[PDB]
Amino acid sequence: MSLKVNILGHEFSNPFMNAAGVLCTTEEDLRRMTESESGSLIGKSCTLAPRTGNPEPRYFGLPLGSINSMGLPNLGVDFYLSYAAQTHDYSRKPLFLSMSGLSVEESVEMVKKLVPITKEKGTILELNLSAPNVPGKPQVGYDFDTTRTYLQKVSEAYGLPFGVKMPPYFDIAHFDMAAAVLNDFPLVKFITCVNSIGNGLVIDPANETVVIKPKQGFGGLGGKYVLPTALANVNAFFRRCPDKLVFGCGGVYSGEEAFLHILAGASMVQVGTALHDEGPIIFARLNKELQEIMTNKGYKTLDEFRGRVKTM
Amino acid sequence: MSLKVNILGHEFSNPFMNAAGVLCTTEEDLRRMTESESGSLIGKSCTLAPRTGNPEPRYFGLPLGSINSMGLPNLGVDFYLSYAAQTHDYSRKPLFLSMSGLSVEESVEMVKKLVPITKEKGTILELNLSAPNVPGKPQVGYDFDTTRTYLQKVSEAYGLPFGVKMPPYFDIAHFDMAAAVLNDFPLVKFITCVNSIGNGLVIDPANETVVIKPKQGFGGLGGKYVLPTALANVNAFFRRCPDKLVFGCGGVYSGEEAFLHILAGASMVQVGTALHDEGPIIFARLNKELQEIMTNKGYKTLDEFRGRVKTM
Ligand SMILES: Cc1cc2c(cc1C)N(C[C@H](O)[C@H](O)[C@H](O)COP(=O)(O)O)c1[nH]c(=O)[nH]c(=O)c1N2
Ligand SMILES: Cc1cc2c(cc1C)N(C[C@H](O)[C@H](O)[C@H](O)COP(=O)(O)O)c1[nH]c(=O)[nH]c(=O)c1N2
Ligand SMILES: O=S([O-])[O-]
Ligand SMILES: O=S([O-])[O-]
Repeated sequence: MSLKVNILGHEFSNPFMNAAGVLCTTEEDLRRMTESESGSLIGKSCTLAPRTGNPEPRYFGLPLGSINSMGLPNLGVDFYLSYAAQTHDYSRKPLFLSMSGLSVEESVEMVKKLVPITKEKGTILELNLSAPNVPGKPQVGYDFDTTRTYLQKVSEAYGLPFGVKMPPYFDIAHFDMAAAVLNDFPLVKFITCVNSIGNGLVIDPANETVVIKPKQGFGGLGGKYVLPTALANVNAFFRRCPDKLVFGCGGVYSGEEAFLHILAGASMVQVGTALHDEGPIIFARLNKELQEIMTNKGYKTLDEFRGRVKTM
Repeated sequence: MSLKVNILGHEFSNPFMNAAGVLCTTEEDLRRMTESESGSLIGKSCTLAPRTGNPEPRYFGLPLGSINSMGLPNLGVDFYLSYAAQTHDYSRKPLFLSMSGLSVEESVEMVKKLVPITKEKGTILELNLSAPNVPGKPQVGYDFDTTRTYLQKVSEAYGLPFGVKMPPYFDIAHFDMAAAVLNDFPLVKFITCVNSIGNGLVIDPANETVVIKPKQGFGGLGGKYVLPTALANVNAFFRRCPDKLVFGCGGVYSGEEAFLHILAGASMVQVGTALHDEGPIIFARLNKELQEIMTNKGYKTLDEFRGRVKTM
């Protein structure tokens, strides 16, 4: 039996990795992800210059998941590039970097710097089009003209296969419009579905006060809240973008949710809130739990069921 | 303490009503809602002609809520108008009707018929701009140009105060754009936030099959999934549309969630999934639970705390 995944030129030991933003900001974070049983890892969504992010408190664990407004705290693109070029052990697993410049001009500068490192080391780009916690910056993925500009300019500047992290969509017309843009860019080889459900609000009834400080308490939702939305997006793009891969992100706490993502079409499965809760030991648990499910169903590889969700 | 709400010159006994679509399609449904302890009730979102709706199965209760793709099954506008004009006991409580024409033309034809009944009986209109389960019909509320057209034509045709049922937004810019449209229409006196989180997907791991038949398993989510989104939408429009009321809908299972909606800015509080689960006896429970919280906090009226959520 095998959890192996063959995509983007690499053999991943298993389909699991961190969600961008969780256990991937510092060198120590990235070391712990590399030493984990995860099939891969992705660096914190970075900007050209360092950021310290939003004021505290900016993260609140919930019974059904999490709410956060981190604000893209990151050590700056030069740090992650240096990690990718010099520090990361590629013999253990492949590396993704998430880039989340706050303008197309910023993104172009950043991805240009990555080109030589991709060529030398094989580092993979995930362009973030869904940063919901940066004050005054709308989510790029909800504006299809802006999205087109970003994809055009990054395609020109980077010129190598890359992927995108998308915000969740909730309307069939939006799935259609998003896919129409994505399908115009052959260098976009994977779509990660989904980023946090943006701009939720949690209030503590006892003190009648919001639970996070930034943006009047408005923050991105993760965890159990997002699983159905995540599965829908994965499946919608799996079907609409047949010449691209889809990665699943949202609501994964166990092998069961991982199984559902893969059934829906996911090549790789990203873990955010649950990883934040449990630490990198979760990857060992997820591998065991997914294998358990496969044993019970008589599957020997992921290829036996990936994208084979049945409809009525 | 007092649970009363006083709006459009009507006294409501308490802020609770059904969410459109739940316990409100047939005469019997509406009877049970009228005989309940609810402060009000709303008719099923109707169309000019009757509809039988989407194929089965089209509803599935979930641990954390519900997924559905009902497809606007309704007895047609004439049925609901006749109910409003002849059958409903207004001495018990005020009545809302939800109207959900599939085109602006259809919507206009329907609201023209309501005019004399509103004048005679006080029946209140909620115009539905978020029907996520009609195959081939995008949610109007996610197209601000289309939304503007609907509000213009309905404002002109109806010429009386009315409300709108909005889809959930997940981006600050969308809150801004939605409010900009709504604020151009003075006859829009209330905004109901929110309809289902559209186009989620639930898969059964045992048979690897989606749980509802329509639209390859894609359906609207309600229940515990939607509470943070609902509260965010309520509060965003509470602040952005001071000339209007906001009604809360989403994730209400208890007096505690009701309290949070009102704290966020809600005038009326609608109950969907929980009512579907428990039946109209829920309204007796909700009144008691809200009364308990207000007593504990020393709030004599809802007006003492409506929209008074604290930020950091
Ligand atoms: C603390 C923290 C920080 C971030 C995030 C989340 C959390 C919890 N998320 C969103 C994340 O990648 C993921 O899409 C969501 O959390 C949904 O997955 P889960 O349901 O949490 O597994 C996120 N996404 C991204 O693309 N770049 C980032 O820098 C961050 N930052
Ligand atoms: C079976 C069923 C049927 C419908 C709905 C829901 C459900 C469960 N909903 C959405 C509903 O009004 C409400 O906005 C959501 O269910 C969110 O509230 P809850 O979290 O379920 O309380 C709905 N909304 C609407 O405006 N008109 C309708 O006809 C329907 N139909
Ligand atoms: O870092 S996240 O908050 O965009
Ligand atoms: O009736 S609901 O499915 O729009």
